[PDB]
Amino acid sequence: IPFDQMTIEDLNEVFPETKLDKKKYPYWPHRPIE
Amino acid sequence: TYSKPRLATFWHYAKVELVPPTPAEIPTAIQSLKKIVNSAQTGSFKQLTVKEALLNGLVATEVLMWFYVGEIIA
Amino acid sequence: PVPPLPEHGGKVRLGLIPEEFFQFLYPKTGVTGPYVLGTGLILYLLSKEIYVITAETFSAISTIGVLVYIVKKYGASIGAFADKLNEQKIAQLE
Amino acid sequence: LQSLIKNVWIPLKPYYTQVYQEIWVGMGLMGFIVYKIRSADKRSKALK
Amino acid sequence: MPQLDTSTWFITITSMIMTLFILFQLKISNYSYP
Amino acid sequence: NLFASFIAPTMMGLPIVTLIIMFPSLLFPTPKRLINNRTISIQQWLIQLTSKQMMAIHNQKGQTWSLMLMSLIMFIGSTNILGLLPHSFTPTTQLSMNLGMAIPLWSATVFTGFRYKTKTSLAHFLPQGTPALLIPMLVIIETISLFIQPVALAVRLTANITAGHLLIHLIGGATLALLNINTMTAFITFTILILLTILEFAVALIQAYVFTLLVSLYLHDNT
Amino acid sequence: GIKKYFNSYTLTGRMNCVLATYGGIALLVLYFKLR
Amino acid sequence: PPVQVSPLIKLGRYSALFLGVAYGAKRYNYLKPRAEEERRIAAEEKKKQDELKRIER
Amino acid sequence: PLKDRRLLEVKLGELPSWILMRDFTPSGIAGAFQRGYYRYYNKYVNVKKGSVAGLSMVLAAYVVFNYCRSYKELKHERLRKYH
Amino acid sequence: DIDTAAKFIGAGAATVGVAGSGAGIGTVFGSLIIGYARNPSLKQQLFSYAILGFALSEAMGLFCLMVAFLILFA
Amino acid sequence: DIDTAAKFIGAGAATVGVAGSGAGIGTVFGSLIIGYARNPSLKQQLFSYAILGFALSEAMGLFCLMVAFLILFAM
Amino acid sequence: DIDTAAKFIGAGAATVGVAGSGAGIGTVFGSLIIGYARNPSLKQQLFSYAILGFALSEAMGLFCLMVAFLILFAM
Amino acid sequence: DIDTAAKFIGAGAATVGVAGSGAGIGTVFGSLIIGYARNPSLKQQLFSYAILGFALSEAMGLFCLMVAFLILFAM
Amino acid sequence: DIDTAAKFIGAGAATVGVAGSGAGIGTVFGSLIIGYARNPSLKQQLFSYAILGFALSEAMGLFCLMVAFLILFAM
Amino acid sequence: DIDTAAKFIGAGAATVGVAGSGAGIGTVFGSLIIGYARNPSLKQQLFSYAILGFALSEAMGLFCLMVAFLILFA
Amino acid sequence: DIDTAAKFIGAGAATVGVAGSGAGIGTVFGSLIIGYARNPSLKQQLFSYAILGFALSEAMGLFCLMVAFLILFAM
Amino acid sequence: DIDTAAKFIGAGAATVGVAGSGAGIGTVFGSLIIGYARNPSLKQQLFSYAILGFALSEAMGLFCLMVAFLILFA
Repeated sequence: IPFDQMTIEDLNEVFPETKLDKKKYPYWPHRPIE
Repeated sequence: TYSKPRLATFWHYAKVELVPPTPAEIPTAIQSLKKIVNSAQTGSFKQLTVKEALLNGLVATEVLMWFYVGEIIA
Repeated sequence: PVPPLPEHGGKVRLGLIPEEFFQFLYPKTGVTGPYVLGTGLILYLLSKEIYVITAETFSAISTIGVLVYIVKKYGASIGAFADKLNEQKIAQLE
Repeated sequence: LQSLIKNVWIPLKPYYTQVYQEIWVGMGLMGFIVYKIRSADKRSKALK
Repeated sequence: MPQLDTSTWFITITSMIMTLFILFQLKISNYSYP
Repeated sequence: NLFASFIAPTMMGLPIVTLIIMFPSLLFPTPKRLINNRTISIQQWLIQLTSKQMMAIHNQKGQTWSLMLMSLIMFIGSTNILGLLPHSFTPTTQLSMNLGMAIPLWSATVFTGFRYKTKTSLAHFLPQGTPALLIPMLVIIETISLFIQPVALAVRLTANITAGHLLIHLIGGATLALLNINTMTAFITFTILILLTILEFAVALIQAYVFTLLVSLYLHDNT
Repeated sequence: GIKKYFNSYTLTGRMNCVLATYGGIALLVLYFKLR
Repeated sequence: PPVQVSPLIKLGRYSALFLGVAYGAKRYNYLKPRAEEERRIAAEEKKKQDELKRIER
Repeated sequence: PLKDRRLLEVKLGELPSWILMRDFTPSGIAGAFQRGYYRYYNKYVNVKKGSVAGLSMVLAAYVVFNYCRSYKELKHERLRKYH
Repeated sequence: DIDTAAKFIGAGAATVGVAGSGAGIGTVFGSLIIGYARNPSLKQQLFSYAILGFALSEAMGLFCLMVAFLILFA
Repeated sequence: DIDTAAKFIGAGAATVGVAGSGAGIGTVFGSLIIGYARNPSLKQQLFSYAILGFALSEAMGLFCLMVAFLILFAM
Repeated sequence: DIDTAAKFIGAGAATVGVAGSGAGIGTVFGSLIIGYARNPSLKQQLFSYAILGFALSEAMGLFCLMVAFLILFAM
Repeated sequence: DIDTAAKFIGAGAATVGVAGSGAGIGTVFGSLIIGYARNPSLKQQLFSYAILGFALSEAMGLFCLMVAFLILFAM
Repeated sequence: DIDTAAKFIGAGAATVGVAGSGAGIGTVFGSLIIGYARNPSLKQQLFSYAILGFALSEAMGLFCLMVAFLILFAM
Repeated sequence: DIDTAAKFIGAGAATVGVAGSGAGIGTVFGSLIIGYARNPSLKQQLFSYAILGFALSEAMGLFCLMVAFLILFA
Repeated sequence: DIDTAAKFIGAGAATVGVAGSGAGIGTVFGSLIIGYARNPSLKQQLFSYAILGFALSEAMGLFCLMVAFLILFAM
Repeated sequence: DIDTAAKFIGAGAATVGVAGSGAGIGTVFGSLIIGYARNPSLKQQLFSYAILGFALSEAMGLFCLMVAFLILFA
């Protein structure tokens, strides 16, 4: 599916490593500012 | 400045759209006005659709405010 | 699963007033109908003093001058900037 | 309000309870300050 | 000094809260990482 | 004669000035795809940049407030800009506005600083290892310059924003008068107006930055 | 002694000293309220 | 592609022109005198006010 | 062939028939404001090459909105008295 | 009225307090320019110190306008 | 009248609170040229920290003139 | 009465004796900046001296505010 | 006229905002001298910054002077 | 009485002399900090020069403050 | 006449600015001393810079004085 | 007599100048500290220069106070 | 009389435009101290310059006060 045709959940699905895990960083931007 | 090109472009339309009236079509205008009166008196305009009425009103107002323009001359 | 974008929104004359309005008005006067319409509207408003003139008017003039300056001199560059960011995210995620 | 609650209490629950405990107390202090000033001015202008 | 005609004060302040804590905290909270 | 624009207005006898404060929130739409149009891509980039550049100093726990600081900066900057338009209204220039938006954050910082790190916070009132001659003359000064945080932190921003509006109004009035009399002065004053408009565009942003930065490092001290 | 019991460099001494001065100024201000 | 003007609007045009021009001329002519007289009376009034403040400063 | 249409499509004298074919509850006001906003959004914003016009409208509208808000106080300075 | 004319006098006089604050702010930020040019590897800490100084010298400037307004409106 | 004269003189006094502004501007630009001449590489951050101070001094100037006008035109 | 009018004017002009604290503190903190840059392993002594300087400068600047209060409220 | 009295008194006392320009000119030109003396190379660009400060100083200058003449007689 | 008003305004004005003391003390400690930054082997001698310059500036302000008190409570 | 007093009051009050001339020129020639003391080979034109700055600030102060005067001779 | 008030107010407005001497003292002793912190073996000559400048500044500082005394008492 | 008191005011005001000269002299001598502490060899020229700077600032202050003298007898 072309990049223009997805929602953030889509990459949550296809690329779990890109997930923004909600446990180790409850807040925003959901992990530190390295 | 680029006044000349666009100004000539605008004369191209003005000389064919800004013209003063000529006695030739006066009968056509008056018969059209009478036809409008006929459509009004019996309530035939009720046959029209909204868009047409909006457009007619817009053009009527177009004619109108140019009346105040005429005053602006004065 | 999302629909895509169009390629360009409705064009706009002078940057403010959409064209379609020019089309709905075409049949009766064709070309120089809407423009004289607008000129009349504005000469009316200025002439019937529904719009007085004061200092804040000239404030409006200066702010609009600055804005037209910036848009005309940087719009294309900012657009290319934005598209660069988009394709950059594409690649870097690619 | 059900749409309202499911729109502004799913995302923002963890903030009001956890982080912003110490801004509500401040808002209370402001309640004191604003009440006091409005009362004082109303009374003074009532005098006049 | 129109800022001192205290009549309005209350209503103004109220807006802050919900605005500065209800609207934006949604919009921005919705933003996502690169 | 000219304070008019600061008069909290309503079109009729109803509270509309709770919408002049809503309008900014529209200009920032929120995204739902991965990539988007421009007017979201640019704003997203801008926020990413500033978040990276401001929360550097803070320690771990303190970084919990990122959302708050950036919401505050976005809102204040948006309002201070939108105000510039021909006949627009600026909520910030109402002193009540600023006090409302200033005091609670300040007090929340002081409270999270005294509830946690009690002894250290109390100590901060004595700069480390000062001479042992002036203790009374020093732990009075730090404690008076503490309570002058919130008052300055609001009254500043209020005065900044108001001054520009007043100055542009009056210069424009003098422009119209000169145009009545002569031309050279009219033109020169119009150019002055151009310059002031630019400068006001600038300060409208500088103030948002300064406000949120002061708050940021205050939280830094007592995180 | 006091200069090691009223330390101005560590934390504890600072807290003790500041608390002492708040207490003293409080006592004085209450003293002058009568007059 | 210019579109020829419908005759109706064509006729409606210049009648409005010249009747409005006449209307403006009439307005100017009829309005000048009363306004001048009112302003002159106001001048008398302000002279009276100036004398008042001169003797009642 | 339809009871509901677009108001521009409508036939004039049926105007009261339409006014009585629709819903005027406040939810039917929210469902109208949202529709208008989304028309504007999806037509001038959510497009790859959005431009100034894709935004300048709302600003040029809010300016007139505030001008209307400001009319009453502006009636004390019209330059010419016998307008 | 003289009883308020003198009040105007006092407000106008007390206005000038901040001038010291203007001078102090300017000199501090000049010092930050120089001490960032010299050893650019300490932007962070140097900026922190400069803004701290700014806070202090703006508080000690706004005291005076606060007092001037207090005089004017009471 | 006496109130009007008092307004005028109070305004004249309020005017002179600007000097801090001019002093700060001059000094910050001197510091810029200096801290430049001996490190031409990082002109960008030098100039940025120049403009920030410029703003944080013009702010004081406007404080002063704002109070002046506030007195003159609207008590 | 003119008496109270002079009270007000005198307080308003005497509170002018705080700009001095402004400029003094500005110079002190600028010097702290520079002198910390060159010798970054003595901050503790630089800070102690800087605090001495700020404290005692602002005190001698605050005596004028105290005189304004003590001339207005009482004498 | 008493109002003319305060007219001219405010007119004079508002012309004292010019110190903010003189001090800045002095500082900026001194900074030029020192910086140029260090490095004799970037002379053009340094003088450019110098003119920019020159202008931003006479800015406050003509600012205050224009306000004085604004309420010197007319307003 | 008018005498009270004149004394009152005069004392309020005269007590502005403390500005110079603020600026002095500021620059004195600024220079001590910068100078000590270079060569810390002078602590005591440096500090002595510091105290001396301190005493002189503070005294040159104390003269004005004390004479203001003199005119207020004596004449 | 009250305004007669105001003439001289304002004219006298309208020269305190020259303080700026002092601060400037002091800083100017101080910077020149240091400069020539760091690089003796630039004297013959650092002097030109100094005379430029001196002329500038002196002119500003002296025209402020001329203001004071024209008030004095209304 | 009103000249009593004029005398008092003139003295108040005249004593103000002494701030310049405070600035000068502060500057000269700051420079002394820096100098001696550079070349600690010219100590004596450095101190001599500092004393020269000190005296030359308080000279006209006291000159200001002297004109103040003249105006207040004699005329 | 008004003129006497007004003259007194004018003098007590115009006499304040010399504090800046004090700060200026202080700065010029601070500069000379620094410069000599750098380059001991050319003492003779450091002083040859500082003296002229002092002369100029002193002259400026003397005129600033001659204003007041003339006021006293204007």
